[PDB]
Amino acid sequence: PFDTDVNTLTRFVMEEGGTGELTQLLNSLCTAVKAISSAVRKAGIAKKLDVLSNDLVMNMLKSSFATCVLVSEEDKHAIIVEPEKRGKYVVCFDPLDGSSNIDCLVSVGTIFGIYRKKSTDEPSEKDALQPGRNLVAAGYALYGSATMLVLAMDCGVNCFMLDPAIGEFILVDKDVKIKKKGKIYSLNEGYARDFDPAVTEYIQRKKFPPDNSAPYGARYVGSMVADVHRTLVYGGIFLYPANKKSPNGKLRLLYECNPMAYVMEKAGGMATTGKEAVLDVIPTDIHQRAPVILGSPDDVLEFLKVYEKHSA
Amino acid sequence: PFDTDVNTLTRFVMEEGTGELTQLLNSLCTAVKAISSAVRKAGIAKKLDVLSNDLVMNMLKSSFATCVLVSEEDKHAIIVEPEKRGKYVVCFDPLDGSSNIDCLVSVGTIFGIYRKKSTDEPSEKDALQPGRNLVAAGYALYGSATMLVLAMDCGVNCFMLDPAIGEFILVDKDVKIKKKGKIYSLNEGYARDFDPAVTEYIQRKKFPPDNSAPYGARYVGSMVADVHRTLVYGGIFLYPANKKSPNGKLRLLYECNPMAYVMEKAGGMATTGKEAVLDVIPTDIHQRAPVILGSPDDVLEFLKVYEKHSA
Amino acid sequence: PFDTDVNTLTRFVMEEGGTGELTQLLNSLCTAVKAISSAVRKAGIAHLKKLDVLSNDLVMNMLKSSFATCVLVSEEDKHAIIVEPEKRGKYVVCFDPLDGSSNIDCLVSVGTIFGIYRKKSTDEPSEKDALQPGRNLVAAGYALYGSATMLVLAMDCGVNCFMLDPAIGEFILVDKDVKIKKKGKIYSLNEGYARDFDPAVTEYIQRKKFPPDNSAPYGARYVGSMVADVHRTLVYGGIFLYPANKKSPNGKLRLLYECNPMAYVMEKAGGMATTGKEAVLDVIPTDIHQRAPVILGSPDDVLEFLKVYEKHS
Amino acid sequence: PFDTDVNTLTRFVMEEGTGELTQLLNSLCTAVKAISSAVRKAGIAHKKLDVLSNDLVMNMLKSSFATCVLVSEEDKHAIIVEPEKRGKYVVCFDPLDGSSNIDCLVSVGTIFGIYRKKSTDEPSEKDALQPGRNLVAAGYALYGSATMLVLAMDCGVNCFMLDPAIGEFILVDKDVKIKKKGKIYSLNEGYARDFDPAVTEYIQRKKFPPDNSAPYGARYVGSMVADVHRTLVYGGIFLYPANKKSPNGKLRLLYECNPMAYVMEKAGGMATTGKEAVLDVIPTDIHQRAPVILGSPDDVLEFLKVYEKHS
Ligand SMILES: [Cl-]
Ligand SMILES: [Cl-]
Ligand SMILES: [Zn+2]
Ligand SMILES: [Zn+2]
Ligand SMILES: [Zn+2]
Ligand SMILES: [Zn+2]
Ligand SMILES: [Zn+2]
Ligand SMILES: [Zn+2]
Repeated sequence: PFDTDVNTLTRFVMEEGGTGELTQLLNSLCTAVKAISSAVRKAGIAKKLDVLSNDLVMNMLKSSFATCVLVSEEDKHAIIVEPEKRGKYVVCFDPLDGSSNIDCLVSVGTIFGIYRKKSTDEPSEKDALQPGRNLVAAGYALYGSATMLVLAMDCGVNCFMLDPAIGEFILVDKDVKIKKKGKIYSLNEGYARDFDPAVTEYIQRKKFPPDNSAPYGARYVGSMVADVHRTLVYGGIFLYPANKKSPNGKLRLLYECNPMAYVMEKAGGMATTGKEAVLDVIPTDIHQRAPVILGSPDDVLEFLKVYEKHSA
Repeated sequence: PFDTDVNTLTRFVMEEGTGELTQLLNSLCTAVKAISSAVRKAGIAKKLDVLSNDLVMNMLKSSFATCVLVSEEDKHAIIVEPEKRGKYVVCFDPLDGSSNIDCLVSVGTIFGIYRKKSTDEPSEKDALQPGRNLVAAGYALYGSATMLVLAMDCGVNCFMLDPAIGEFILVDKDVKIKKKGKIYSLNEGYARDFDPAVTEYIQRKKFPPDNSAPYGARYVGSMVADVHRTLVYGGIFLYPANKKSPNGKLRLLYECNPMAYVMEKAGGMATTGKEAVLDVIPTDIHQRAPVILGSPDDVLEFLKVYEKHSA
Repeated sequence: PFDTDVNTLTRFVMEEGGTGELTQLLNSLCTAVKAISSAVRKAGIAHLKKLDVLSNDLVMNMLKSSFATCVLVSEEDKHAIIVEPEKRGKYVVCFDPLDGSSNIDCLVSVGTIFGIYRKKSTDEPSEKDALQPGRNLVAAGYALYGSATMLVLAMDCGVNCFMLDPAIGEFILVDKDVKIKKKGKIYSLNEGYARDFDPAVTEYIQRKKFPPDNSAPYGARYVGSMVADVHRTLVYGGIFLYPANKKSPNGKLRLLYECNPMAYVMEKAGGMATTGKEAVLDVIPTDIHQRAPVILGSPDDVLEFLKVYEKHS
Repeated sequence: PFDTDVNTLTRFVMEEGTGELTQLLNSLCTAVKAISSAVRKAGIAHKKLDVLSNDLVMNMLKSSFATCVLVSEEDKHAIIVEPEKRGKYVVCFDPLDGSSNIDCLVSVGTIFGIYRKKSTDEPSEKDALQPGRNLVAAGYALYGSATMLVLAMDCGVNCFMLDPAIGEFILVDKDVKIKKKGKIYSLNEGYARDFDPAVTEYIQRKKFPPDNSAPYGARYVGSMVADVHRTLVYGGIFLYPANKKSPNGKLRLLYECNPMAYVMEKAGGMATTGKEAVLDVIPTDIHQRAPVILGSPDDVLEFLKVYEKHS
């Protein structure tokens, strides 16, 4: 019949360990996710969604009593939590990534990164300018044909599916590991005119393998969360690289790149800018961009060997 | 057109003040949502009593907030292993009214929470505390909507389950029962076994001495439904003692005490006839207690009748 | 895993048989029921009469849009509603959109009751087409919005129960050719009105509490919402009473959209439904909102009430 | 508050005109809602999904009393409906297109094409071998971040979103028209080595425009329903063309190409094999393949101008 020992995201977080603030934080975040999932599922019947999602995530995070500094893709400055509701965590989030293409029922998502406040001073925007290497937890919610929450922590990557009947995230995939080498490459080839020669050579090798091996398949949803999730589940490589026109790439470091890089690394994958690990970049602005190449370690290493040969 | 500042049961509990009570009530809400879903699909999918009991026990142990668990479905108290233990003692009725589930009658989960008072290892004895010691108590009613009624020192608040997002939303703040109602509730089928005070009291409701209008009668046969109606519309609910059942039928720990606590926190009353239900010092985890509860003026009217048939 | 041959209310109605208008009608009605169920389940979060009005509007709009109806009688409307010629069909529908709604705030089960007739007359549709005895019913039943949502449907072939599956928004067949127990052990009425009871009611109730034959006294149940009390009577057996007295010589319940549909379900389940003088289904109405006394349920219990009733005048 | 005049798929079909088409589309919607639910819970529950979806669609269609011949992607031969349940329509369907990549939560879908039986003999597989031009109705259900049913008929294309709260398809987009020219191209560029020169040249013009205009963006989900739906909603072009290795393309004519081509044409778009309209191909086998280039009329015409210059 029905399962009596329901393995929820809450139970999982509680089992991992201090004070209990991380559980409070992730529980509040799950409330926001469920509400966003519901609004997305009814979108047609009901920039509106970006604003609503941002408000939901901000309100739920402030009310958790677990956070002090909140950085969102939708706000120019960091939001400082009032002392009454404050906690010890710094949260960087992307409330509804992929929303520009919502009308085609493409998967959209909420991306998040959690840091423990490291400084000995009052909370400020500066507390969010930490390299992704300092992440305590990071992940995303994918609003697709099912709602999934992927959570990475020091112990690894775990996937939780939203059960619509009981409104709970259930553990479905334990200690997820990416394949060593995949057979799919993912990037917007529409920008080929602006590509760096290393990118052009790398793609050419995927379509025309020198070694008689089978050409890779191509997939590009245009929604970061969907493209990263497919990379995690099936293996392969995802690229949003730098070029002469965009020397720092297009994607945002704090709430797009770093969380995805952390999930990748905790799954046994890689995430590079080409020059260094995405997680090693020390940000100087909360909205700064970063180039990103991530996925299966053998595929990223192959890209890096091509990248090196087009370097001084 | 959607609310951005969602007022959940979790937010409410957190605002009232380690954080163990919040963890406890959050785990309980998970069990409630799962029970609600199973009840809503019962025919498409007795066994529900067992499932509900297992769900509530597993969720409570996993909260890290409990040390002693007493259920209507278990002979002895369950002691939580040291790894998962916390400071609270929980008495619960996982699926009250389940014998009549097939008629789509409202069923419910009743619960009572105590902070461990003793200075020793947790035991069954920690559950033998008068209802007066309750930290929190309430019920989930699985009816036309799913409602969670929560009573604490600050009062009674009602939360409705939002099916779209699986969260309990605050719908009724600091709930107060009417001073006097116009409905009486008991199984009149047992009239042959009634104590004369009960017979006289019911006769006064049907044939008022003062020319006032006779009260209406309602009896669902599901304690949570009958108590909830009493709270919302006022009046009186009776499951009293008689010659055959000198201690009543309902169970003190996980039926009477939680309902009595909700009643008192709503400005109502809950008596055995001799004393407040909350004042009975239990000696067995499955002991019975007579119960008369509701609108204070209605219960006082019953007590005046009860006194004249005493001494 | 999952069931591949889903037995829906729609499939069931289609299998029973002409033109296909009855299926269209019951499909439209199910849409209204699902929307009412949802609104009831969220009542406190949303609402903050409202639900009576909404339910009535939903049922009216869905029925008109089915292309299966010509005359609609509702508890909520003074006169019958005549369907515009464009959307006209051959059925007459009497309904109670949200019976028990006065007590909605206590999460008591509420319900939608319905009765369907074929227009018998050779003239233009009018209110008069709804003034037909229950014996003429083609289909009748109710939706119960309780701990689960159930649709009970009676037709010439019998009574079938369908439960709403919330995951797929469809009514699934759960109970085939439902029959009430010959004799039950529960009686149901508002005993608060004892002062106004006719002696036959008083004596009957006394026999239930104080059995002459040493048998066990019956249990009492009274929800105060007709659909809940009738449904419990169907499922567990027993008797339900809303009888006539000196003050209300015609009873309290409404014949067209409360009594007749419930009486039809009862008779099709092997039970009984009487006014005391005749079968509820045999009353020829003269007004769309006329009242009728009703005693229904297990055939042995209703017969036992009638034996007491016969001894009086 | 709540909308009282609910505009459902059923109401819409009934308004367009025995009533067999309504019965057929209503049964199909039941199957779609059940597939949507199973997809939404896929991981919590468990090729299995392909089989389940196929069984659901077959059973619901047979039970509608509206069909006589059923062709599915999952069955080698056509299914002939038993005399008792027989109706006048022929249905070609793809029960769970894109299912090979289900685990990445990519949008999947059900594609369908409906024909009226034209022959005056006993029903057979041959009744399904009709050109897409003969379609009475066609469309798809997209199981994505929301569930949508896109329905094309002689009158045009209409989109219905599944309302999870009431389990009904609600009209959200009336008489849908594709943009004359889009700014997105969609194909698996991983197969570039096998491309015919006209495809290679066409793609090169999209990345390197001769006229100083902005290069097009690229999108390729790898699920036909998702890629076609994005093309309808935002405009542009979708290509699954013929090459030396696959002279007839990869996609199946009866239950993938023809339904998508009919939706495209009814939206003011185009759908070509390169030599003719997909809808004009006279099938000879139920599982035959067809090359397909579809979308915004100006974009498809621009591909055809390149195609014309080659052999
Ligand atoms: Cl591997
Ligand atoms: Cl029997
Ligand atoms: Zn973003
Ligand atoms: Zn109980
Ligand atoms: Zn009524
Ligand atoms: Zn007499
Ligand atoms: Zn396919
Ligand atoms: Zn050429």
